[PDB]
Parts: sequence; structure tokens; C-alpha cells
Amino acid sequence: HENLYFQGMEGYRLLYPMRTYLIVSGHGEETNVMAADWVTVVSFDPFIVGVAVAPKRTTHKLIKKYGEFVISVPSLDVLRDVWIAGTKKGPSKLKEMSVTLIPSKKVKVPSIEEALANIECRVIDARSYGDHTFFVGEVVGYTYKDYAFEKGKPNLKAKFLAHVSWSEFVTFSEKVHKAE
Amino acid sequence: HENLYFQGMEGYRLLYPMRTYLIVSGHGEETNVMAADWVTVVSFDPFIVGVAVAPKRTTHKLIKKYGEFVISVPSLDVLRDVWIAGTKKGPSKLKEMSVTLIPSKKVKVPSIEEALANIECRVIDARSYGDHTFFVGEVVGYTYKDYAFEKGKPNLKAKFLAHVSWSEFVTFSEKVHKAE
Ligand SMILES: Cc1cc2nc3c(=O)[nH]c(=O)nc-3n(C[C@H](O)[C@H](O)[C@H](O)COP(=O)(O)O)c2cc1C
Ligand SMILES: Cc1cc2nc3c(=O)[nH]c(=O)nc-3n(C[C@H](O)[C@H](O)[C@H](O)COP(=O)(O)O)c2cc1C
Ligand SMILES: Oc1ccc(O)cc1
Ligand SMILES: Oc1ccc(O)cc1
Repeated sequence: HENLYFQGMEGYRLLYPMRTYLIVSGHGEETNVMAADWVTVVSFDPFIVGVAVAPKRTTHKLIKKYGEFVISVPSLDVLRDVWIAGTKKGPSKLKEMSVTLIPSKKVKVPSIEEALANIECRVIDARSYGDHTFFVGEVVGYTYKDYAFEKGKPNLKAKFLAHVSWSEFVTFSEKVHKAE
Repeated sequence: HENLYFQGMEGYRLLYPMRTYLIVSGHGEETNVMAADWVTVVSFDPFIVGVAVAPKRTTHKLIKKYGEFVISVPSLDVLRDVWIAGTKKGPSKLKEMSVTLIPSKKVKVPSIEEALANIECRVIDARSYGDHTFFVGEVVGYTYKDYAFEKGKPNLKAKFLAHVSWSEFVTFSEKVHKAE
């Protein structure tokens, strides 16, 4: 991580491996995509999510400007596009990405056709905690690939993406352990 | 999920599978443990985390009372204890759990010896979003099993736990995909 003055494992690695998502922001020619690991659900009813975004991301500027974002769920198969989203800066990176933008249902920010799911969000809060803004978004629509969620739960065959360390990613075992 | 009036897939399942963690709260005879999926990192420097906790959890009462919590990282091997933490209520459940409580380094809330990591947190914010409180905790200490993080990144052999649907859990493939 940049800005690690005392060399060693970043403390946050203790929560890893974490899922990796894509955050879409802006629209029209301002459409941008970045990689985000620091995403979670914050409410069931209503459905509300949150994502921690550094002020230095172009994505940060776009979410503040428009008050909307999309969380797109990538699979392992689009890793190259995820790595571009997480390493290049601003809307020009899209020319380098195999992803197709399609209209969202409720938000003006586009969805990604290849994503396993697209979760459409309106910003309801933006708190600063240390070196990131935690953008909290009420979910106002969603679409998904029917097969990635057949029978109302994730289908592990879809290769949902997770992040181990800087350059290294994994998916899940297909081997399900039942708790009851 | 309880309180689903219109039967169907909960929208939040679109972020799944998610990692499953344990949240320790209270101390002495009030020590409690629950399961939590809705956890993420919110800052690198300083290291800050957050967890979404329903007001109805005993854990919610204990974090408000003491202003501290521990995120303990379970492996697949302690699934039975995780399921107890996520289904039974209050400190009496501990009598049913194979877990050993040990002192934390900085917080008064105990750590779990069997956990792959224990992340010690002081509450700095508690916002209400829909039906959960998002407790934000500055990390004031941590311990971990050396082997689960050998070479400063997670060791996939440690069987980090993730949640698919209600009763079903998985771990990660050991098969690493390199992005560069
Ligand atoms: C796997 C991965 C996960 C990332 N997660 C986050 C995150 O949660 N929050 C964040 O602010 N940046 C994250 N980053 C960094 C941004 O994706 C990266 O800075 C990107 O180049 C920003 O692009 P932008 O300036 O177009 O918004 C991540 C990068 C990678 C590779
Ligand atoms: C895998 C799993 C994950 C859970 N995640 C959360 C969560 O993120 N937040 C929450 O409030 N409850 C969560 N729950 C529910 C609580 O763990 C459950 O209500 C528990 O019985 C609460 O115990 P307590 O009353 O002792 O705090 C989860 C349950 C399971 C099984
Ligand atoms: O700001 C960041 C958050 C998570 C990452 O994996 C990388 C950068
Ligand atoms: O409040 C809850 C959050 C996540 C869960 O998996 C279960 C309950």
C-alpha cells in the first residue's frame, strides 16, 4: 500500500481475503469504473450498502457530483478488466476494458452487462473516517444474471471474485459446508 | 431472513458470498460472541473498521455499554461455534462453544484463542442506517496466528470462512490467479 512508512503487513490484511467489486460512477462521457474491496451491506429493510472511497479516486469526485453509484459484481473471468479498473485512473480507462455499459433502471449511472449483478445506489450519507469517505447508498434498483443466483442464492459456479493480496485473487470452493 | 413480507431473494444476497466473522463484546461474565457478515475496512491509516449490528442483538447492547469490540476471524474448522454464535442469544451461549477466551492487548473485551486473528476496536461512531447500527471502530491492537498470515498475506490453507446462504458456508480455492 502506498504511504506505509513502517514496512510490514498492513493491519487491514487481517480481514482478507475480501470480495472485490466494481464501482461505476458518472454518466455519459464521464462514466468511470474502479475496483473496490471495502464494500458491505448496512441494512436489510430498506436495503442499504456502503463503500469506502479515498478522496484521491476520480470515483470520489464523481459520486459527490452526482450522488449515485452502481456496485457491479465481477467474476474471475473479467479479472483483467478489474485490474485495469483498480490501477488506471479516470474515464479514459474504459477504452481499455472489455466491459459493456448498459442503462440502469433507476439511476443515471450505467450498469455493466458482463457483471453478475448490478446494484443501483443513491447516496444518503458520506462520513469521513481516516483516509477514506464511507459513501452510504440506499439501493433503488438492481439487475443480475439469472444463472449466478439460481434458486435465490449465489451459484458458486459463477466464479465470484475475491482478493488475497496486492496482485493475487481467488474464487470460492464449490464444496458447500452445511451448518444445520 | 425474518421480516421478509414479499417472498423472494433478499436483495442483499447479491453481494454474497461474504466473509463471516465473530464479534466479541462485553467482559467478565458479560462476555458475548455473535456472528457477523456485515463487516468491512473503512480506513488504512489510521486502521478503522465497521460492523452493522441490529438493535435487537445482545451484542448491540454490549457495544453501546462498553464502547469496545473485537472482530475475531474464524476458520471453517470452528463452523459449529460460528453457527451457535449466529443463532443463540446472549453470554449463556458461550457454555456451548468450544472457544477459549484470552485477554486482549488494549481492549477490555476478550479475544478468542482459536481465531485466526483478533482485531481490537474502540467505537468512534455509531450511525443508524435502516434496521442496523453501523458501529465504526478504530483499531487499537491486534493479534493473529502466525501461520494464517505467513509472508504478510493470508494463507489460504487456513480455511477462512465465507457465507453463501442461510445455512451454507464455503472457504476459498487454493488456486491463486495473478493479475500482473
Ligand atoms: C482489488 C482492488 C480493490 C480496491 N479497493 C478499493 C477500495 O475499496 N477503495 C478505494 O478507495 N480504492 C480501492 N482500490 C484502488 C482503486 O481501485 C484505484 O485507486 C483506481 O485506480 C481508482 O480509479 P479512479 O481514480 O478512476 O476512481 C482498489 C484497487 C484494487 C486493485
Ligand atoms: C453467518 C451469520 C452472519 C451474521 N451476520 C450478522 C450481521 O452482520 N449483523 C447482525 O446484526 N447480525 C448478524 N447475524 C445474526 C446474529 O449473529 C444473531 O442474531 C445472533 O444470535 C445474535 O446474538 P446476540 O443476541 O448474542 O448478540 C448473523 C448470523 C449468522 C449465522
Ligand atoms: O483504498 C484502497 C482500499 C482497498 C484496496 O484494496 C486498495 C486501496
Ligand atoms: O442482521 C443480519 C445481518 C447479516 C446476516 O447474515 C444475518 C443477520
